[PDB]
Amino acid sequence: TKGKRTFQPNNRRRARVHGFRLRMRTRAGRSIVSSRRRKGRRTL
Amino acid sequence: AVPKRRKSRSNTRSRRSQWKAAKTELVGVTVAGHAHKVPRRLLKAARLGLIDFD
Amino acid sequence: MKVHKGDTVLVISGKDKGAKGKVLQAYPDRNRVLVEGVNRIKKHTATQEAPIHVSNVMVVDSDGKPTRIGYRVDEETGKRVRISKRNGKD
Amino acid sequence: EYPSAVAKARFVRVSPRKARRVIDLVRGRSVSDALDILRWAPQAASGPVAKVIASAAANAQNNGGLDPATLVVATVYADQGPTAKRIRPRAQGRAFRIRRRTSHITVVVESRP
RNA sequence: GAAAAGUACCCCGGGAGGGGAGUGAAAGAGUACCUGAAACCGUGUGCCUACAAUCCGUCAGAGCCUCCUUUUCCUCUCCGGAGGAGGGUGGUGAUGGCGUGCCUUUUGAAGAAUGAGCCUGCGAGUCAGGGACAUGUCGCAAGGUUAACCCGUGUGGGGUA
RNA sequence: GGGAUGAGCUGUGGGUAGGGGUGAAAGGCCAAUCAAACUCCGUGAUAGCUGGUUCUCCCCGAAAUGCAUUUAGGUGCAGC
RNA sequence: CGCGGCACAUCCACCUUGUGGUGGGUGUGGGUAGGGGAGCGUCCCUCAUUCAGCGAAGCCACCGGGUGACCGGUGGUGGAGGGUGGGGGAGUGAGAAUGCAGGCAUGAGUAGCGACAAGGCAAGUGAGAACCUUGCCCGCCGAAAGACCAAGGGUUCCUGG
Ligand SMILES: [Mg+2]
Ligand SMILES: [Mg+2]
Ligand SMILES: [Mg+2]
Ligand SMILES: [Mg+2]
Ligand SMILES: [Mg+2]
Ligand SMILES: [Mg+2]
Ligand SMILES: [Mg+2]
Ligand SMILES: [Mg+2]
Ligand SMILES: [Mg+2]
Ligand SMILES: [Mg+2]
Ligand SMILES: [Mg+2]
Ligand SMILES: [Mg+2]
Ligand SMILES: [Mg+2]
Ligand SMILES: [Mg+2]
Ligand SMILES: [Mg+2]
Ligand SMILES: [Mg+2]
Ligand SMILES: [Mg+2]
Ligand SMILES: [Mg+2]
Ligand SMILES: [Mg+2]
Ligand SMILES: [Mg+2]
Ligand SMILES: [Mg+2]
Ligand SMILES: [Mg+2]
Ligand SMILES: [Mg+2]
Ligand SMILES: [Mg+2]
Ligand SMILES: [Mg+2]
Ligand SMILES: [Mg+2]
Ligand SMILES: [Mg+2]
Ligand SMILES: [Mg+2]
Ligand SMILES: [Mg+2]
Ligand SMILES: [Mg+2]
Ligand SMILES: [Mg+2]
Ligand SMILES: [Mg+2]
Ligand SMILES: [Mg+2]
Ligand SMILES: [Mg+2]
Ligand SMILES: [Mg+2]
Ligand SMILES: [Mg+2]
Ligand SMILES: [Mg+2]
Ligand SMILES: [Mg+2]
Ligand SMILES: [Mg+2]
Ligand SMILES: [Mg+2]
Ligand SMILES: [Mg+2]
Ligand SMILES: [Mg+2]
Ligand SMILES: [Mg+2]
Ligand SMILES: [Mg+2]
Ligand SMILES: [Mg+2]
Ligand SMILES: [Mg+2]
Ligand SMILES: [Mg+2]
Ligand SMILES: [Mg+2]
Ligand SMILES: [Mg+2]
Repeated sequence: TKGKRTFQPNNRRRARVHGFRLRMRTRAGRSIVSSRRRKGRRTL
Repeated sequence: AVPKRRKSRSNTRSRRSQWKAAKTELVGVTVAGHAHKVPRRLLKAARLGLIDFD
Repeated sequence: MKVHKGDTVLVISGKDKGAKGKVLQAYPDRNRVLVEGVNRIKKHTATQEAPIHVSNVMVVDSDGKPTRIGYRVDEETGKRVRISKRNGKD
Repeated sequence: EYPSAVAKARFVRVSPRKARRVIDLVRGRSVSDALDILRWAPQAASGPVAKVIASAAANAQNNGGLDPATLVVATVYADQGPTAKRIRPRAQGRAFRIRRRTSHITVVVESRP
């Protein structure tokens, strides 16, 4: 682990962990998306 | 070792005035019927057309 | 506006106060009109008129003097006709 | 007193201290004597400083009708202009500031025997 | 800037930038633009400074420079102040004496204890309540005063619980 | 310099979550943070502690003692 | 002690004989924590009055004034709001918090300019060439410093500028 950094990008794992269809499965995630529409974020 | 105090206006100016360019001597050149001025170490090349006067 | 394209107008304030000219073009969303002969501009090439504010001209009533202008329902078409004050014509 | 001409050079991308090193050679000298001191000075600011003495000598001859053989650099100085700010990354996540300095250069040549 | 009338044309320059012209009431408003402070950075000029130990000031004090004025003289005399003598401002300060920064915190700090590179702007006893105690002051007075509420364009009039 | 056919190394996809995980066990590691992560809220947490608190003049002018104190660098009351 | 200015307490005289004023004695006037008294400057509102495109504010300089905070005059700059008096209300005064934001110094023309493959010349291009182009030479990698994918990146690719 010499030289290895924290962020290793992978676009399929950004979507399966943080994406829209995971947020919309639990009540905690619907309250996050409803609170980012309410603040006015362009990305949810 | 960092500086302990900022220098006063007198102490920074005395050092800074000794940063100055040494000018060079200029002698006279007539090539192609034109009076120019070159430094003396370039006098042979000025007489041979090797110096561009811009 | 109450000032139209074909109308002749009298300048009542400004540098060209007193000049009679006619409107060349009207700019309603700025309240400005172009009158021929007024505030000539020495523009550098590559003199014509500049627009003045509409509150500096008055419409001339075809009997000499300028006027504030009023309206009148013509009773036979149902559209208001722009009539003059101070002896009431057109 | 004497008939003169002014040329200014604004927003020259030369540091003002580096400009002042090369105008100390030519202060008070005549214009013919100053253009060839600045021709053979090895410093880079001697390029822009020479062109403003040259454009001051041109405005005296053209716009003033003055004799080119009688012109002298009467007044020269270098002010400063606006400074752009930059960032140089350093060790262990430090960031230092780099400054791009500019100069305003004024030349007043005057005609005198 | 009232209006873009945002600098035609000529010159120097590869450009950038400028100078002359021209516009405008004003470019001492030129798309880096209203007013344009201080720190900070130059150029010019007056005085001082290269045998002296300086919390950088203060009091004593010579000279030099500058600009105004008193007495005869250049008396061209209305002139001009022309030069000097006397006084007076303004600048500077050879030289002598005296002289241990500011804040905070301490028995006691110039302290080698703390905080402060500099300038500009901002940054700390306020407000509520028929509260409580004490007072200044005003109205009524053996009485004083209403609360919610009601009526009015309001700061006015009612309202005894 | 050690291991280098193994209790090996590695890729891809997956699983375990905060008094919880995971640990050939060092209180190691859990996004450069770990004797209880991060973020938002309670919230302007609280601090007998340290610091800061901004114009002027006039008149007067202390104390660092007693007693009590989970008290001794705090406070109440007396003294001034 | 002498001569002159100010302030406070007290006493003695009076003018509506303390709401006070004037005059004359004597006394007093270092001051931190802290207590009491009286004022200056900024801003907003109300009433009254007075300035201002024949130049308000703000700013800069010089000359003056007051016991202090501070004030006034005159001029320059500037372009639209101020001054005085009776009242009312304060986001009402900074030099310190390793305060916050912006601008700028000091260090200083100082350290550094990212591997130990290594560049040179001729010609060109252009205002400008150690670094760009072309040619030759020299050098370095060669289980990569060559050629391909994958993840990731996203127009960086090509042509003309
Ligand atoms: Mg009008
Ligand atoms: Mg890094
Ligand atoms: Mg031009
Ligand atoms: Mg011009
Ligand atoms: Mg004009
Ligand atoms: Mg103006
Ligand atoms: Mg500017
Ligand atoms: Mg400006
Ligand atoms: Mg000496
Ligand atoms: Mg000694
Ligand atoms: Mg001690
Ligand atoms: Mg003490
Ligand atoms: Mg200290
Ligand atoms: Mg010290
Ligand atoms: Mg320090
Ligand atoms: Mg071995
Ligand atoms: Mg090995
Ligand atoms: Mg082995
Ligand atoms: Mg655990
Ligand atoms: Mg242990
Ligand atoms: Mg970690
Ligand atoms: Mg815990
Ligand atoms: Mg709570
Ligand atoms: Mg607290
Ligand atoms: Mg006393
Ligand atoms: Mg105690
Ligand atoms: Mg007590
Ligand atoms: Mg005394
Ligand atoms: Mg006292
Ligand atoms: Mg006190
Ligand atoms: Mg004027
Ligand atoms: Mg104001
Ligand atoms: Mg003043
Ligand atoms: Mg004035
Ligand atoms: Mg003024
Ligand atoms: Mg005022
Ligand atoms: Mg008032
Ligand atoms: Mg008040
Ligand atoms: Mg305040
Ligand atoms: Mg300040
Ligand atoms: Mg500060
Ligand atoms: Mg800062
Ligand atoms: Mg050094
Ligand atoms: Mg070096
Ligand atoms: Mg390199
Ligand atoms: Mg070549
Ligand atoms: Mg080889
Ligand atoms: Mg390419
Ligand atoms: Mg391209």
